[PDB]
Amino acid sequence: IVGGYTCGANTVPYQVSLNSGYHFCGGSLINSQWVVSAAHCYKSGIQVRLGEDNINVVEGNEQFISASKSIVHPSYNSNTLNNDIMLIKLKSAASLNSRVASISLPTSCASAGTQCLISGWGNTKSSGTSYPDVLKCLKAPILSDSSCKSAYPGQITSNMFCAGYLEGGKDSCQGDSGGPVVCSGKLQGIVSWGSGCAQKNKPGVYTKVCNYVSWIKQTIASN
Ligand SMILES: NCCc1c[nH]c2ccc(Cl)cc12
Ligand SMILES: [Ca+2]
Repeated sequence: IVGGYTCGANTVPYQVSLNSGYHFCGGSLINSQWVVSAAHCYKSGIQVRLGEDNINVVEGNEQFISASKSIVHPSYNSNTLNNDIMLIKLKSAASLNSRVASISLPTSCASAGTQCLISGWGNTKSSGTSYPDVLKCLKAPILSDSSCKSAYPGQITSNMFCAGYLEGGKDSCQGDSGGPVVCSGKLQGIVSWGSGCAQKNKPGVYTKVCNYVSWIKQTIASN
């Protein structure tokens, strides 16, 4: 996250870190046994880390649970990042508490102008590199589909939305991939892609979770 703030330990209790020996992506806990992330985060040998603040120090609220199964959306296109969504099933159910909690799926798509919270352990610099150890937060609005299409001509599908600031300076970034965009207490987005980070007229692009609720629920019911 570029231009964000330190969330505070366990203030984003649905945030997960996907670990393959190191943090490589975020995700969101959607019930005691399932995580949603970006399909571009797919790899084998995922450990889900819940209750994290400092990903390099055991602080006491962590749950580390191996993935038993990953399900990439059947229509994920790695070239266009259309349908950039994946489900991860945990080997055992998380213990839910004030610091480890699921985030509700939306019943409705959020409108442009809606304020959202984006969070992650990604790069904090738009140029060069500095990876924070503790979770970073950004409040950003959802942008109109027209401003999103103008920023990324020919690249925005109906499964994507833009959020952030056209002036630049505040954005999700490398390592934030897969993480949550929460709006009005619902999961609305997944950190998916952009042209760099925090660049003028290049807002972040997010997977539009409200389009996937049917697929998520039916997949969870059967797996
Ligand atoms: N808002 C940008 C979000 C994003 C997701 N994965 C990335 C990889 C590299 C860079 Cl530079 C940026 C990103
Ligand atoms: Ca920790």
